[PDB]
Amino acid sequence: MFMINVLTLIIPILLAVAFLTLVERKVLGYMQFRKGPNVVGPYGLLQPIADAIKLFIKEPLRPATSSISMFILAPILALTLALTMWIPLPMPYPLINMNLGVLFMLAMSSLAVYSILWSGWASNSKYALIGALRAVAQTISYEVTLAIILLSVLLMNGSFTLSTLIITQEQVWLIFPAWPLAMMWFISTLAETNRAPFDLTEGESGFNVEYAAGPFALFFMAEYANIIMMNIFTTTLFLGAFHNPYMPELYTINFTIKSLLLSITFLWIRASYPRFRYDQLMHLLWKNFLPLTLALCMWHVSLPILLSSIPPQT
Amino acid sequence: MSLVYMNIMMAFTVSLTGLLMYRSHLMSSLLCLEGMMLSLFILATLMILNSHFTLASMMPIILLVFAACEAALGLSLLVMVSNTYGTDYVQNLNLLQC
Amino acid sequence: MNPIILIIILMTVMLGTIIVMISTHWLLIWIGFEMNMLAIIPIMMKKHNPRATEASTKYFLTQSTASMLLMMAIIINLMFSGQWTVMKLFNPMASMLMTMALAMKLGMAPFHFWVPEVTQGIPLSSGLILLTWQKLAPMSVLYQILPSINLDLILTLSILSITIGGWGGLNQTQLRKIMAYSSIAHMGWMTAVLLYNPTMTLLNLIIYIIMTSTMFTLFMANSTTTTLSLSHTWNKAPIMTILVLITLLSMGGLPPLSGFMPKWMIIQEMTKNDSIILPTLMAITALLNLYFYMRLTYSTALTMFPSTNNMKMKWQFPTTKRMTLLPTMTVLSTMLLPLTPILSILE
Amino acid sequence: MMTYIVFILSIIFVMGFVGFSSKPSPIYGGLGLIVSGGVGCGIVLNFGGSFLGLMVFLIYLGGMMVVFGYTTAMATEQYNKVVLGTFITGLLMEFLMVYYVLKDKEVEIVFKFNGMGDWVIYDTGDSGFFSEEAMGIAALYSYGTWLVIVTGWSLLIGVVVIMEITRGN
Amino acid sequence: PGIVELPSLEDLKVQEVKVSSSVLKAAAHHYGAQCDKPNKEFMLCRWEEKDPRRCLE
Amino acid sequence: PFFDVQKKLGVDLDHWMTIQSAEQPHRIPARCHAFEKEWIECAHGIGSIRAEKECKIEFEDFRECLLRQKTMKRLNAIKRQRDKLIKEGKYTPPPHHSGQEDLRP
Amino acid sequence: MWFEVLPGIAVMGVCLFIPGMATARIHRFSNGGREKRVAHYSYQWYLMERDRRVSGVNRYYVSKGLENID
Amino acid sequence: SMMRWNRERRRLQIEDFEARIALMPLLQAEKDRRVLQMLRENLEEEATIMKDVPGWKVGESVFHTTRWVTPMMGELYGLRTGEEILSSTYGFIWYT
Amino acid sequence: MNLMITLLTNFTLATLLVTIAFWLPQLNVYSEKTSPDPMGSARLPFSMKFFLVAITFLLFDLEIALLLPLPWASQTTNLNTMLTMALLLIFLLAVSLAYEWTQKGLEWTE
Amino acid sequence: VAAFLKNVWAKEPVLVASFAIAGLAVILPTLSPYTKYSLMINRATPYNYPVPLRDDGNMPDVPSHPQDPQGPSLEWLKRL
Ligand SMILES: CCCCCCCCCCCCCCCCCC(=O)OC[C@H](COP(=O)([O-])OCC[N+](C)(C)C)OC(=O)CCCCCCCCCCCCCCCCC
Ligand SMILES: CCCCCCCCCCCCCCCCCC(=O)OC[C@H](COP(=O)(O)OCCN)OC(=O)CCCCCCCCCCCCCCCCC
Ligand SMILES: CCCCCCCCCCCCCCCCCC(=O)OC[C@H](COP(=O)(O)OCCN)OC(=O)CCCCCCCCCCCCCCCCC
Ligand SMILES: CCCCCCCCCCCCCCCCCC(=O)OC[C@H](COP(=O)(O)OCCN)OC(=O)CCCCCCCCCCCCCCCCC
Ligand SMILES: CCCCCCCCCCCCCCCCCC(=O)OC[C@H](COP(=O)(O)OCCN)OC(=O)CCCCCCCCCCCCCCCCC
Ligand SMILES: CCCCCCCCCCCCCCCCCC(=O)OC[C@H](COP(=O)(O)OCCN)OC(=O)CCCCCCCCCCCCCCCCC
Ligand SMILES: CCCCCCCCCCC1=C(C)C(=O)C(OC)=C(OC)C1=O
Repeated sequence: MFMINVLTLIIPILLAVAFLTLVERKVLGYMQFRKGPNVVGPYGLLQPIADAIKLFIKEPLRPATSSISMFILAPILALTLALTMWIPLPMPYPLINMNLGVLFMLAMSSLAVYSILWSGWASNSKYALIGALRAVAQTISYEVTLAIILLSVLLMNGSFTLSTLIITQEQVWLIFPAWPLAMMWFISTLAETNRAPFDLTEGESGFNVEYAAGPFALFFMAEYANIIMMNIFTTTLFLGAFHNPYMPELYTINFTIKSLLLSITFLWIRASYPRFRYDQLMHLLWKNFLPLTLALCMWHVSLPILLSSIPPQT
Repeated sequence: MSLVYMNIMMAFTVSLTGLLMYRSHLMSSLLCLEGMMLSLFILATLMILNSHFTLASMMPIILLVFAACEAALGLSLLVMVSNTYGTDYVQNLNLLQC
Repeated sequence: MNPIILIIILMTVMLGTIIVMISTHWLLIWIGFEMNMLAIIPIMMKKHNPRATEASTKYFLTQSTASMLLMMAIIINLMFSGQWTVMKLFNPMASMLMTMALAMKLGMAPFHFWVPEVTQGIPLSSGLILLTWQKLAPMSVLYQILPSINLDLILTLSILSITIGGWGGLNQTQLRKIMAYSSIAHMGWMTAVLLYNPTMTLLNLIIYIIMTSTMFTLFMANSTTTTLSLSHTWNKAPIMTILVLITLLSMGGLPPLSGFMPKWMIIQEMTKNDSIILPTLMAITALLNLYFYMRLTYSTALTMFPSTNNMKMKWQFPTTKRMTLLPTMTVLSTMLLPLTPILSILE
Repeated sequence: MMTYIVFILSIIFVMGFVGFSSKPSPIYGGLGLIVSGGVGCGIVLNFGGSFLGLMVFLIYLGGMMVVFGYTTAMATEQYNKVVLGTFITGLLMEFLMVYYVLKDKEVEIVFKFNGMGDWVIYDTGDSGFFSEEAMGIAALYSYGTWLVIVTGWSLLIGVVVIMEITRGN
Repeated sequence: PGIVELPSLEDLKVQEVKVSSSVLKAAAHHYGAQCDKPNKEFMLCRWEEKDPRRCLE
Repeated sequence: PFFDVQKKLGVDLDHWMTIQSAEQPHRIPARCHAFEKEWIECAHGIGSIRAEKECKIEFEDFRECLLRQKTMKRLNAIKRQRDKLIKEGKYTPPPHHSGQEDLRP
Repeated sequence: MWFEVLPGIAVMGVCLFIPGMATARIHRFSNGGREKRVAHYSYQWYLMERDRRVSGVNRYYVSKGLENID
Repeated sequence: SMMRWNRERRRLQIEDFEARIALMPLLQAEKDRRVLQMLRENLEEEATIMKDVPGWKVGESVFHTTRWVTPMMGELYGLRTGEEILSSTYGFIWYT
Repeated sequence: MNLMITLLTNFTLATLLVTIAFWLPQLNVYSEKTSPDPMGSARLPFSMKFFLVAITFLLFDLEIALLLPLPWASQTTNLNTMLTMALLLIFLLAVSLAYEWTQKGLEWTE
Repeated sequence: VAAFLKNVWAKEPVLVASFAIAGLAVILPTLSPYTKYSLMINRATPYNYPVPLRDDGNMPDVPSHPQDPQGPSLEWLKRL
């Protein structure tokens, strides 16, 4: 019965990632004064299916790899981590209810740079390796503000428990006491997933260009699973919905609408801005987000003490 | 005593003898050094969690942090060696025989 | 280096050694050694040449291995004793691992193989820190765990250090390697009397630090790193030849000098414990140390090697180097033997 | 068999060390140390060290081995018998250890080790409404003042040290 | 050393409180109010004797 | 040189993590709190040389609490004899050691 | 016009609605019509194992009330 | 809003902790009778198993002290089934 | 236990999709390809700056590891000491960032 | 002291906000009247069992029952 619950988690993940590609092409279409796909299916609803079947019978690109083993391991690690980030998510009840789910997600997202690094070294292109090193340095840079912002928010929660974060936000959204943390958090999640305006793997080579159409599609769907997941996590973390315990589907509808709007906000940010130069988002992290993040971490340490608003441990 | 301590001590001795028998790379030496640290972390952790000695639960984190700073310093030394010879080969570090 | 950064880093070296000296918890012992190593690495890379990076790499690897063996000894002590007090150890395996780790930190033979390399690779001031200040923290830990140290191990390390530091310095012409093999022999002398009377261990450490600080200060004041450049000192500064003469005759332990003071006291404590063969063989082995000291005094003070012509330019310039405590350290390292019963202040 | 599970993880742990101690290449050795860190984390987690295991992931693996693999990928330009012989030597010594301590329920390499499953050494009570390990790590700010001072000072000095030695001036 | 002294299985027979934890938690404040005295006699005896065998009755 | 700065100045830098029987957060006892308290109160002040031979019983009880070597040896002996008698068929386990007894509370 | 993107958003929103609805109905099916017992702390697990022992059917969620006493 | 609600949450935490406190004597009495039940069963089966063994004191304490020692996990569940062992020794750790 | 089942299911589905993506188009018989990069064959030049930003990550990640028990440490009864040491750790992370600034460590990847 | 402040707020508003929020976090808990209640609430939270005292006969401040008047109260927490 638990295996049914695991499958009803992870097969809808793959379906939502499949149709997120359609939603991105359509929304980026209408924001660019054109249409998106509307020929292949009715309203383009068969475009992800057609594209999956196209990519899974395309010729293998057949690279000469420096390592065969890490070239196999990098998509496996990417998909495994992108599927295990979902299991503590309280929506309203997590699959795995763990006491330290926030730190679990921070750890499993910190492990996601090995897929980039191993795929960059497993290619024989030196320029692909340079791009992989830039992508890893970007991701580990923004993980610093992820961890410190996330700590500063959970100083209002009381624990690392993700389900407690719903109880924390029953009277007000947590974006009201922590909107500067929310906006630096949101741009840091935008820079974690290598999402525009932080997508330098498409700014003028990607780390995974030596993969065939199948494995590059697996990297791509792990990336969009990370995108939907971080939007759900940001929704749980700052926009926590009403939860009637006798009617859990009210919370499920509410966090689903908010997470969809936040994923469309990712789609709407990539339809609006040019890219950063690489040093410019390094400047954005180290010289702008990190001093404010340390200052607000001092503020959110000292603030529950000075107002007598320390959250409970349990 | 307990059976898991046998494996964690044997892991420390395996990472010891790897760290005490260099092949060519200094990076492989640093990896053996950090394997020694990791086995120390695991062994300290299993003792302190077993004994329910509460105040030493902050002890392995400390054992992590310093030693990882140590690892950082080691990486920096390797890079300086790599910025002299192009490789981190330990046979290039032989100028101090005379 | 920025002088502020130099001051903060040297205060951090001193802070690490003081944290080793004052702490009652083994984790803070390990932390003091980690802080000491981490802060002394930039002192060794002060001039930024490949020999300093090689020396700092070798120093890092040996001290890191000793720190891991130290933490394993600590963790086995926590196994077999359930506590953390910096005192005797409660397992002979943890005692052996801690004695090995401290022998690696001191560079006692057969873990001596980094000491003449690293001291050669680094400047004279950082070599002075490595051969004087870096002994204090492991000798403090050996001072506090001596109810658990194996006698056979500590005396094996002692005699192997004295013999290898005797034979190693006989083949050298570089002054820093001479001071390094002198270091190995003197650490053998300090650990040979540790389980018998550790006050004499502290006495030997203090007299050794004074004499080594005098010789490194003379080498810094004359800017000499080789034997053959030290032999140009009589034509540049004739008083420095007298000072290196009396200090090298002191370091060999010739009476009536003060460097005769420790080893004699060490023999004075090893014959009370019915060991006659061991301090006799130690004293006969120290004649090798005295032999290459006499080689340096023949090169520098008692003869006059030929100089060059450009020396005549250096006659027109006095030494502007801050020869810090050099008359004080020269007087203390030579004329202190009539005050030998002052050693009771170390009890 | 499932009562021995931590022991089983520890076997894999030792196997993982014979992965990188034999030193095939620093990148495969990095991978072996990553797998070793994951299974040693599982060993930690199965005694109740949830926070310490997530420190193994976030700080050892996701923090430090990232920098090891990152620095390693900037060296050892991309494309043995001693490695293979060392690996089979370590594996056969470890399986002889397993065979002895399972056939005898006791072994002595240096110390005497029981051969029962390591579930037997646990406590039979509850800790109430707290993890004891979580409260002992929370005591770093209330009881660990000197430890916080010396650790934060060593990290600040470590920043200064890396910036001094990586400059070359 | 010595032989451990355990009470018999007859000394451990008692009519159990066979209710679930929500029954106990829902009645918990009135249980602490009403059953104060034998509970605190038991827990004083339990922290003073440091032995459950001495605290059975 | 053990320059005892902590006792001189009266500060407490690291004595708190030193033993298991010290003041713990939320009064959490160690599993060998009583044995370690008895060994420390035995061996206090009399010096290590007398403490090795005069407090051997408390220290052996405390070490056998810490590592449980005699206890696990006894469990080895009982389980091995039980498995031998099951192999010989001269013993049968009771229902409460087979899981058919409807547990106590 | 712009509402042409709403079928894909509807499909993706149903696909995000499925996991939480599924785990809520599976938790109510597996735990006697109620929520899954959250045992983050060892006291909660102690109460839960006590419920499993006092139920008599080796199921923690089968609750026994005042009818189980005299 | 977080001030008012976290103060309410602290009061609710104190109410839960006092429910726990009011229940702890009953749970402690049941726990004592539980562990003495299990030790008496282990002692009786040790008595009926360890008869052939020469020089075996049944129920011999491995401690020199006569003080009560908290019963270890393998002392209680040593003679029982593997499912009861795993449920008592990794049940809370593996619980989701 | 349910966590290990879920990890095994996620890893097995990932390995199955990777096996399908590496072996479903291998069944075709397309054509053999002879096929004889911005840098041609020049060895990868080392960047000091990427290593410095990775080490700065590592050191700030250790300082983060120290900062992680604060939502538990706020529950203590020695709150003045706890608040002082929390502000001191975040201040030492800020001093590390300031020294990384002022010695031009955050330059050309600012 | 005022031209420099407007200068740095014109050039570097991120850093002015950073140092200002950090200064408030430093100085404001010492000026707050509610810092005392944080301590009082953390000591009012009963993690452990209230191990009772043996009645020697002369303890007028220790109650015999939870509903007795003497003992520590939490009226301040319910009211605030
Ligand atoms: C979670 C739900 C959503 C959250 C909100 C986010 C929605 C909006 C997103 C819009 C699209 C953004 C795309 C990427 C943008 C990247 C560029 C960018 O913005 O860079 C950040 C820019 C960078 O600025 P810059 O780089 O342009 O500025 C120049 C800087 N120098 C001089 C160094 C070159 O700003 C920041 O870094 C600010 C981050 C947020 C700060 C929040 C401060 C709150 C107020 C604090 C108090 C202030 C008063 C003082 C104290 C008073 C006390 C009483
Ligand atoms: C959680 C919800 C998830 C939902 C995911 C799916 C979203 C999109 C749903 C489908 C949208 C409509 C699909 C219509 C497909 C095209 C049908 C069609 O007209 O096909 C015509 C083609 C040729 O027809 P022919 O007879 O030759 O025409 C001449 C007539 N004189 O005939 C053919 O091509 C043959 C018939 C092909 C039919 C394909 C149907 C679509 C497959 C969809 C798969 C997913 C279904 C839903 C799964 C989840 C719910 C169970
Ligand atoms: C035993 C018998 C079966 C043997 C094995 C076959 C299995 C079933 C395969 C699907 C059905 C077979 C027929 C496939 C389509 C054939 C008809 C066709 O091509 O119709 C064309 C029609 C659109 O007309 P078009 O030519 O595009 O005109 C442009 C508009 N002016 O096209 C349409 O209207 C839409 C056609 C959609 C095709 C079907 C839907 C996609 C496939 C779904 C199942 C497989 C993938 C599942 C999900 C994968 C992961 C996302
Ligand atoms: C290259 C190799 C292959 C790469 C792809 C696959 C690996 C990478 C992706 C998967 C990562 C696995 C992570 C496993 C541990 C995660 C941490 C964890 O267990 O946290 C959850 C929870 C802690 O929370 P808490 O509620 O306190 O505990 C339960 C108490 N009621 O604790 C629990 O719930 C405890 C549950 C029991 C213990 C679980 C032990 C898991 C098995 C060992 C580690 C497996 C991974 C090894 C390899 C790592 C990556 C190389
Ligand atoms: C039980 C005992 C407990 C502990 C008691 C105390 C032990 C003290 C141990 C002393 C160790 C001294 C270590 C070396 C000094 C440290 C500072 C330093 O680095 O000084 C050298 C400094 C560098 O200047 P720089 O410009 O780099 O010189 C090279 C040329 N350009 O400047 C120079 O180069 C200037 C040249 C002269 C420097 C002389 C320094 C002598 C210091 C030692 C004095 C003797 C020991 C104290 C008295 C006995 C105590 C036991
Ligand atoms: C006391 C409370 C705790 C304080 C410590 C904790 C702070 C939390 C935030 C952490 C910040 C870490 C990094 C700080 C680095 C500061 C140095 C610096 O950045 O100097 C360079 C900068 C000019 O920038 P530049 O070098 O040109 O770089 C290119 C961008 N233009 O130069 C400048 O921009 C000048 C910066 C200094 C002036 C800032 C003034 C702000 C005043 C706010 C009101 C007072 C608040 C109370 C605190 C006292 C502040 C002095
Ligand atoms: C298990 C496989 C499920 C289906 C595959 C993922 C869903 C389809 C995505 C198709 C796709 C789109 C639209 C796409 O635009 C794109 O280019 C950026 C891809 O990467 C190569 C894609 O993979």
